[PDB]
Amino acid sequence: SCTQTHWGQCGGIGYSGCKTCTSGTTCQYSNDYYSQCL
Repeated sequence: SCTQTHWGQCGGIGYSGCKTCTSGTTCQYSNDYYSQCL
């Protein structure tokens, strides 16, 4: 699993593995399927 960039979908039950947002960013929730690195 990648070290996921700033602005990066962890949420989506479909996405290519990586949830771990890079230093400064954590995966901030909006929807279940749209949770994004911010």
